[PDB]
Amino acid sequence: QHSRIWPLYLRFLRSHPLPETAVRGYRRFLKLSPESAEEYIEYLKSSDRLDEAAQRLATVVNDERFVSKAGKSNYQLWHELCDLISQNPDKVQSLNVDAIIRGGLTRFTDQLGKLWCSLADYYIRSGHFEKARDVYEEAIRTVMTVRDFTQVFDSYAQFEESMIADVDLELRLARFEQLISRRPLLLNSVLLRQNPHHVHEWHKRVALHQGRPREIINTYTEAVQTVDPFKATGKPHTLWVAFAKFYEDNGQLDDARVILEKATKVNFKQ
Amino acid sequence: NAEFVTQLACKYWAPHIKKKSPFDIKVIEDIYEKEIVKSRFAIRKIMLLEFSQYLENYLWMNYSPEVSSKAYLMSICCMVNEKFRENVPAWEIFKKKPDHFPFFFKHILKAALAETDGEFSLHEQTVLLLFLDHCFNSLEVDLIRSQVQQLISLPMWMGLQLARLELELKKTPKLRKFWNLIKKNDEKMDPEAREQAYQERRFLSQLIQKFISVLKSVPLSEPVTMDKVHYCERFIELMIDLEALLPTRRWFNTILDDSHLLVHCYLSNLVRREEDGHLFSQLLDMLKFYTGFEINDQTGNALTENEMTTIHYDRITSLQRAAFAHFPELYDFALSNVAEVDTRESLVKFFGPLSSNTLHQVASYLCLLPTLPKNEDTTFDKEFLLELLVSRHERRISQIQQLNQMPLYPTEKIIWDENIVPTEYYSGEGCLALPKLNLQFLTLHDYLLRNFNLFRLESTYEIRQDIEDSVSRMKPWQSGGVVFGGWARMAQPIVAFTVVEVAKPNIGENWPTRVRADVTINLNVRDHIKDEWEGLRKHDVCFLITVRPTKPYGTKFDRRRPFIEQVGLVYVRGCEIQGMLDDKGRVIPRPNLRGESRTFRVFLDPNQYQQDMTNTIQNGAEDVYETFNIIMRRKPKENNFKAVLETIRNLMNTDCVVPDWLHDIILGYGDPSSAHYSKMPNQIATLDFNDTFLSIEHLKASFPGHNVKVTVEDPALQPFRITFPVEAKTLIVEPHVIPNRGPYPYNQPKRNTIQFTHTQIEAIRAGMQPGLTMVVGPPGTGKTDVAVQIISNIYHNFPEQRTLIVTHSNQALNQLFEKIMALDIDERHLLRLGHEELETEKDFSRYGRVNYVLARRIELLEEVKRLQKSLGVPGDASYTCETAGYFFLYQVMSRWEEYISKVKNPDVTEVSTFFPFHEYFANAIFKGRSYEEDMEIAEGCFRHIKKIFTQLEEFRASELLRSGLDRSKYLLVKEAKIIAMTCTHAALKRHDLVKLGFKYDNILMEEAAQILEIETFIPLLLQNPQDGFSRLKRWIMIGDHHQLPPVIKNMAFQKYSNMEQSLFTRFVRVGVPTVDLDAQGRARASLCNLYNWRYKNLGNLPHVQLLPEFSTANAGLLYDFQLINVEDFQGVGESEPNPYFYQNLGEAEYVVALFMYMCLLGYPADKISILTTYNGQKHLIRDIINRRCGNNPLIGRPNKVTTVDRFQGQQNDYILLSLVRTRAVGHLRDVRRLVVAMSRARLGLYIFARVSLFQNCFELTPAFSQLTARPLHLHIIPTETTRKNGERPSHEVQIIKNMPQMANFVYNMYMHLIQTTHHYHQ
Repeated sequence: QHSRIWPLYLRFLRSHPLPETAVRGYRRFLKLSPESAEEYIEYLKSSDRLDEAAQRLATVVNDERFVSKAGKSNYQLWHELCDLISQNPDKVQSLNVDAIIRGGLTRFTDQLGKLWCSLADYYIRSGHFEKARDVYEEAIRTVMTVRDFTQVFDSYAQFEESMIADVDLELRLARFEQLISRRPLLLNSVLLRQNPHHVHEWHKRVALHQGRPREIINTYTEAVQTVDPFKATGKPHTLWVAFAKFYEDNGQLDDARVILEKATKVNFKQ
Repeated sequence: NAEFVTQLACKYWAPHIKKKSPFDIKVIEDIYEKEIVKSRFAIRKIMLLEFSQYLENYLWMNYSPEVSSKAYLMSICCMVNEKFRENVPAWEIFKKKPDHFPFFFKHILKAALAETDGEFSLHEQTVLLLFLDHCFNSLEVDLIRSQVQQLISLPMWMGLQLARLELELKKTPKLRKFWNLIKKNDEKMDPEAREQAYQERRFLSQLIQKFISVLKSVPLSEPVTMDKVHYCERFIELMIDLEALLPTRRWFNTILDDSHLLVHCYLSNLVRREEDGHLFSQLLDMLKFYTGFEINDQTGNALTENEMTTIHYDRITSLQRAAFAHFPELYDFALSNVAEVDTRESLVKFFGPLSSNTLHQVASYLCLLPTLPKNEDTTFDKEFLLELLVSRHERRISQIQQLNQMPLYPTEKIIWDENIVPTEYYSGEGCLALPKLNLQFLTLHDYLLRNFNLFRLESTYEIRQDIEDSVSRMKPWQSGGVVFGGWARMAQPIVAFTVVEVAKPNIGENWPTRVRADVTINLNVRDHIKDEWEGLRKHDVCFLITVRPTKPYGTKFDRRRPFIEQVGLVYVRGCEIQGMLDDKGRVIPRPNLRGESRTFRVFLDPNQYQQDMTNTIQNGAEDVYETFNIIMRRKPKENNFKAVLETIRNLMNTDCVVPDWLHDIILGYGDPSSAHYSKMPNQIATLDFNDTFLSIEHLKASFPGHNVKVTVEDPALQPFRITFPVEAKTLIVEPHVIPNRGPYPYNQPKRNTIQFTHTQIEAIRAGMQPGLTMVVGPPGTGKTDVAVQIISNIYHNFPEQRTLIVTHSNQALNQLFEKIMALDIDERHLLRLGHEELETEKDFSRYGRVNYVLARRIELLEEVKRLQKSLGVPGDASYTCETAGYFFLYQVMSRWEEYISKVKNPDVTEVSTFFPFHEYFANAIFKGRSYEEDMEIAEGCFRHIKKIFTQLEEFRASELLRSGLDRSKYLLVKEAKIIAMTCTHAALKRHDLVKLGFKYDNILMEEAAQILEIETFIPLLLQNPQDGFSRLKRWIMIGDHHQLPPVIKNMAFQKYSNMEQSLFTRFVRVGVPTVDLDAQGRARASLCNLYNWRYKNLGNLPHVQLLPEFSTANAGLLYDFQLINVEDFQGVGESEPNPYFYQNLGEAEYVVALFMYMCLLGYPADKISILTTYNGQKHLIRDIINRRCGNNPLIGRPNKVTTVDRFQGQQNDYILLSLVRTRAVGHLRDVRRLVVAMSRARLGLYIFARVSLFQNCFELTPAFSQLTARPLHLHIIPTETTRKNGERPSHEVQIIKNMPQMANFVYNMYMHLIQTTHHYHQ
């Protein structure tokens, strides 16, 4: 009878959604049913912004057992998708970033999916005066060779320029200037630093020294750090001689004798 | 010096002196100079002066502007400090004579603002700072508030920098006009009044400057006098108190922020001195926590996360604009967003390389300091500007995360710290770094944090004590290994401990969500200890300690010395026992494990485990989880600290949805009358008080100030409903007839018979009306009666509501259940929770209710079968609840509907001819008199049948749930309408209630004056909010604020933080209207007068005033009340066989002799109770009884021989009270304990103590003078009862003037009775 009154209640609530959540609670608190729970969750998500949609989203992302979420889907990502859709612009009480971005940061296991959703959640949740730089620092820490960071930089540039069309307008102008200074040269350099680094590729070493020229010379120190303990396969003298010719432009006095004194005790087979 | 001060008091100011010499300022000057200043502020000397009534008799009444001096003001301040440290009223004398109080306060301010080390020393300045802190903490008294208003008002912003004041006016434009009005007011005052107003307005900043200069005066490593440290601590404490008070913080926050004292105290070497400045460091940390609290000083409302982030982003934006517009070197900092430079690391990296001049120019552009003149270098250290700018612009963590980052356990660095866990020897001269709760709080977060921290620190004392006891009994010695030379009951040597689970923590939080560990102990003890250890269950608090002893084996241990070095205390950590493992590897018909090993799973602190792991990873520390060698268990009744702290953390993590008319009331501010019934917009007009009033005369007399208008004129027509107006002092009284409940006359519902007075009637009415109702009930004022009447009225007027009953002990719950059992309350809706010896005639626990529900369901099924047989329905099948409902709705409802259509759509005969339940009611109907009567009788039979069907439908859940726990949950959640429990049980199971879904509409609490504040707040959040609002409809609390308060184990937390302050007492102190019961009904009026002076019109009920048993004198006793002065016995007065176990041999022996005489004369020894002021005195009386009576047949045993603190709520016919202390008055000075000790006697009270020491006590004088209105020597009648109390006795009046003479008389009487009688008890 309840299996006939609850569908009849959902069909009778087709003109006034007052008792629909109540019948859903009487069926979900008196019957374990994954398909009915998903139907009631879509029912409460058919509301304005978060009218009982947040409650069903929390009850669906809770996932104590493993039978209810596996009812009409099996991907282990629909709960994160629902948490991100709750992190969307809505009218819930707070539900700001905590559990959703927390879970999407610890057990993401999806390339550029949870990162972009977390950047957008910190972008527009409520004002985001400080959460914008939060998303920017999050993109600076985790990039994993993806273009979510540059998209977040474009979103950061967007709003101040849009507001102007003034200190925030200049902030957006500088942000776009940095995004243009984010040319794919650093991307190709990171590519040559990720994969061919352990491959003992001297070509990647020369590309890294080329991407670190003698004007950001701390980046020549980074190129020496790349020439540092991670060695190569029968070509370390060329890298060391490049570093020596670079330090010779650096006065030819400091860090010149010491490096050769270290190179006399680097007589290993590598 | 003591004899000199005593002679000075007796000559000039001592009470009990008819004539003293005239006032002399030289007396006060000499006293100050020789006793206070000479003795280095002797606490004993100050206490002697304060007890002698020095301020109330000589200083205050004789204070005048021409005679006020530094010595006089210092003596007044020291006396006030002594009164505050002693917890006695200190402002009564000032209120009696407020004439020179403004000049006194102005001179105190002038002295406190004196340049350091001048006319006033640093000790006098620290005492003055403490006095000013007490005064600012005394904001309830009008006289001090009218003087502190000028120094804590918005005009005090005249002490802030002009640029900062302009920035404030620009941020708050609406305040600017207000300031203008203030300036206009300054025009109207003469030069002297304007100068005084400016001095008061700048006093706060001047004291801040003096504190900053004193703080700079401390050397880094060089020797420094403690006076500067004590002054810095007191000044920080006063600042913290001011910052925690919204009335004091509102304008003081801006002055403190402009002063930058937090940056200085963070930059001073005093905080760098590990030994001298530790407590000062805790005070500065608390001051930072208060100065950064997320609350708007102007609006008073707590700031949300969005507002905090917006404020931080606006600060960052202003700093970036200033940098970009005035500093090229930080232009990139001006170009990059807030977060990129909003970390302390980014702020230091960008701003650290700049010069002190650049940071000074930034601080000038940021409105922090004066503009740096061109060509000038800054005079403040670069570190000062750097720390200021970083602390202003760096990211700050929330208070919720700060609380959630705290473990629930105190470790080895906290268990022994006297700065936060002060011992029982805390005198109160130094300060303690713990919050205090007196009147108000900033927000719900402030109150919850204060309560939780205070509870943790209070339990920490008992934890450290028990741990030291177990380790000292264990005998830990060296042998590189640790050898246990002894045994400990609650502590077992660690056989194994291994962390087996480190769960991944939920994201965002950086700590593991749950950490488990398996611990094996060696149950090589007596089988009693084996059972005591095996009795540990889930939720048990166990403590893992790792001790590396330093002393060789066999070295004696000293309890007086530091236990830490004595036993080698290394680490102390907590854990919660999850369960004992079996022989099947499962954490557990409990099984009987074999062998002497016991393995238990325990949950470790995830926050503390995270801290330990981080320390090991970063600083190379050793593994703290691999060094535990001992595990300690404790008493479960004293091991609930973790549960209360967890309830606090959760109730601080939820939205804390309390009633909209109760939030401000709890917060300590606003209108105290905003929760009354007359001020509630949802007040009910007509209310059914059917069983409240017994008769119409009692109803009319319950409202002397109301005119009763009855809806019926017939005096035979006067169950009554009362409708109130809203001329307007008329109550519409309507009599009613309770519907017939069947043909059984025994089924008529019982009625309450207690003839309530007008005050009880007003209290019951306020309880039946929405809002908060406070009942102040004297001892025996009928609190249980009014409570039961209110509960019955609420259940009867609102059957769809649920009542939550909250008590402090099981005795109040047993009494409330016994009182309810006499009223018309169905037992199927009442429920009793507890985790105990049955005190009631019925079982109100879950199991008793389940058995009763099952038995009633069986009876209902049998009655339904009988009704079916009487209706002629065939079928031998036994019916269940569902089938019972089906058969009802099929046959009984149908027949009732047909009969109703027949006779209710009309002859008196056909009403019975059409009755379908004649055979069903044949065991019991119709009279044939009138149609109405027969119709009502048939309706009553149908109502009984409907009640049977409703009870069956309600009990069907018992067939729906087979387990008893599920049945109890269903009865507690839905079936029950009134659920009762204790404050402790509620604080332990609040999470279980909220998770299971228990709901309630009305809350009734008794003994609220004995419940802790957190223990009174914890019942208000026992369920979730309803659609955004709290479901609570009425909050009634009944208690006695003049009675004993909640117990604080280590009295330091009460002396310093006032943790014993109950919620009811605080709500009364705010000014919340309460109804004071003024009619006692258990003890004689002559004895009740010994405490009725402390109650509001506490009188005597008619039964006690006319009852004969209250006018009969005590057999063998001249008067029903006598105070016995007991002088010294064999050269000793008070005694101390043990430290603090005070006894008095003469008084104890005299009580023993009085009990012996009362026993030999024919009085019932069980009707006599023995009370004493100390546990040692009670034990001395017990040993004396054991050595004097023993097996004597003519002398039995007393009902109770204990303390007054342990006899609360109890009483006897006759009470022998011992005031043994004779050197100091002591804890008897508490008016509540005195009222309790004088309000425990039913017919006779005999007190033995030093009359003179207490007569000099001012606080007990209202009882002491009435007690001294009779002789201090025992007037007895050994030749005897039927004597009247006032009629002169017809027997011999014997006057025993001493305890030895009383003992001699007792020996003679006993030797005569043993020869003249013979008892045969065997």
